[PDB]
Amino acid sequence: VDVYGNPIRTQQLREPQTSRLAGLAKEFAQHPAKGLTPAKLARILVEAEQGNLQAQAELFMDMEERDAHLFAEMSKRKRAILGLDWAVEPPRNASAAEKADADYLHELLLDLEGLEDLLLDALDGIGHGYSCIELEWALQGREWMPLAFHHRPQSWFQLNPEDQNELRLRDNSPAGEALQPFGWIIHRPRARSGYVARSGLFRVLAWPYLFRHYATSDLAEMLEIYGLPIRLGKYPPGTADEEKATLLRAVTGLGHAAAGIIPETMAIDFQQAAQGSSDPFLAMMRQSEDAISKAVLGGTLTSTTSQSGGGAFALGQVHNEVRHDLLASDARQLAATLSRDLLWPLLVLNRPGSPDVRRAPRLVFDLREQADITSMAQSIPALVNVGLEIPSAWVYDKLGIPQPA
Amino acid sequence: FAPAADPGAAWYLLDTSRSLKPLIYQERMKPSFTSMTKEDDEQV
Amino acid sequence: QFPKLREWIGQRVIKDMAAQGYQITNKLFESTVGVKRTDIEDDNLGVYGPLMQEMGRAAGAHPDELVFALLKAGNANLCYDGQNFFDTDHPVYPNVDGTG
Amino acid sequence: QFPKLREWIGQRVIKDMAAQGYQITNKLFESTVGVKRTDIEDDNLGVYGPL
Amino acid sequence: EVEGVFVRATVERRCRAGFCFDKEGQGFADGVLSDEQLEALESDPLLKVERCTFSG
Amino acid sequence: EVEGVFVRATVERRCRAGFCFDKEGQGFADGVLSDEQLEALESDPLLKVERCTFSG
Repeated sequence: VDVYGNPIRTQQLREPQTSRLAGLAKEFAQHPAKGLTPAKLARILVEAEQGNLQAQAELFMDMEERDAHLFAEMSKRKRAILGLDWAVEPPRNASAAEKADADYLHELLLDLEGLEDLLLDALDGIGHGYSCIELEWALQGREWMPLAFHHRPQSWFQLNPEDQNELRLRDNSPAGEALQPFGWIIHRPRARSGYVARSGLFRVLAWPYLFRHYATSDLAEMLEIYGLPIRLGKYPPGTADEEKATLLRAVTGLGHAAAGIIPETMAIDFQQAAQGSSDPFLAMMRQSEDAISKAVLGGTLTSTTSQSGGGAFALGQVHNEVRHDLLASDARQLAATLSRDLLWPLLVLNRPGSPDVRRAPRLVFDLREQADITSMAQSIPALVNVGLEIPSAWVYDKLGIPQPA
Repeated sequence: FAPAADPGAAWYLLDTSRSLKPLIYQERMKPSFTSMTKEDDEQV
Repeated sequence: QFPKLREWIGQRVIKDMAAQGYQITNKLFESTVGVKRTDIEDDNLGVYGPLMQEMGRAAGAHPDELVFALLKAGNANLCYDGQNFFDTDHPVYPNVDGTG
Repeated sequence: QFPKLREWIGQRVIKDMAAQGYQITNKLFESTVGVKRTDIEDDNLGVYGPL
Repeated sequence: EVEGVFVRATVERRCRAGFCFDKEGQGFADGVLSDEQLEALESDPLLKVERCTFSG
Repeated sequence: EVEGVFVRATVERRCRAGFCFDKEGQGFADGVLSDEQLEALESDPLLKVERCTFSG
């Protein structure tokens, strides 16, 4: 069975759950970001709270695509995880059989192509609040294998009417369809405590995005109007339609044309077009960008930048507060999700027996922080000459150097 | 007498209710209303 | 297929197989609606824009409608024999066979 | 809901869809009981207080 | 005024005497009256649509 | 039946009396008869076409 105890039947693993839903694969995103107003955004969020996640997912995708600063921040945050070395470790004080199981799982993950793509797809749940990856199960003889990992759009799911924390497929029915066991890797990182609909970071970031969009569009319009002044022509009674058209064309082309002549009975008045500055717009854009930076990566390095300054402890100063905390949180949550969803089916299908769930191996990301070799290498000799018996295992582990074999 | 045949598994439930606000408790305890100083010792 | 075993090997009688065919045209089916470009963007409540998924589900349902429309017309439509699919005069032989 | 998928011969009819917006207001309900302040404390069996 | 005529010398579906035809360009877009019957009359512009308001 | 008239809004080539004018909306699309002359008849649907069966 799975970790949650639901019965597992190997018959349903031959075909993906969504195969019998050919309607989903033919859908196109509705792009709800175009022509978006604060009222529309509020309605979208409220409806999403009630189980209509399609519009929210499409809006989040558009928001990711249309904002360069937000996209850069999210990409940097995800690439931070994608570059971490990982390993599979056996449970606490594991036995020989458990160690062998962990070693086999580690070897299987090393030789499993598409792991990086799986991690990238799973990390989308950081912003979207939940990411679902469908599994393709195949048999190369007697051992089950994940053939491929398919990322399904968040717009394909909904909320259970009887449960606000349980996701279901959109199968044209009011209650949707329950997710098949062992058929998905659902990643639901928890930045804030609440239901799945409210758990996305883009829900926090939506309003600054709209503020920045409005400011940028208004600035573009004002830059378009800038330049020549608006000038209005006046004509006396008894001016025919042809003369009216001639005066109109003359006024229209007068800005580009340096000189022109009109009868003394006519008049042209040059009125202010748009006089001001870009200061308000740019102030709003900077405020929104700082808010986005703080919300995504913390207000110590991105928005209120940590500035330059090297040194042996500079790495620690830059990392440990804020950056290390965020990195560790994301890595730990991703590792927990993976150990729950991918490691367990492999252990319970590819190996004999029914090992207890509490003793399953856990995927661990390498969060080791580079320690100053020079300072500590200076420090040891004094301590050892004093008489302290420092274990070599601690040194080898903390320095990153492996133990002799 | 008083029958009704309804679906239950549909995306909509017949005769849907509306819990617009919770069962808020309204009380009249002491120096919060005039019923208890410029009146009898009444509480609602 | 091959007919019954006859009763004479003396002066055997030859026979022939009957080649049967059935022709049908796969004409298209469609349905669509018109909407305004501004209204879909000028709709913050999520309606008027589920049109894509609604049309997808309608199309997915379509094959059943096609099959059962043909089933309804079975009393009217003709099978390969040349009579109605559900008719009382199916020409299986010089005799008369019926299925209605 | 969409119109039924019809047959195709020469051209496509650009059909339309209806709407049946339903309006219903809200009503307010209340129930209150007036009690004497002194009486709720002037009891020994723990009654007239849970009311 | 008239919101739209959508005539292009073609009605959507003018069905009379038990037979549904396509002619006379009787396309309207308004809820002045007969909206329920306006659904039946309209909702089927087989040919192109050209909207030229008559400002009626 | 007439699967397609190919007439509405389009005008095709019609070679008659040595001069090939364009009118009368004689468009058709079928393999009934005069198939070879169908090329000459449909040699100039210069204008936009809009099919509609006559159910002949």
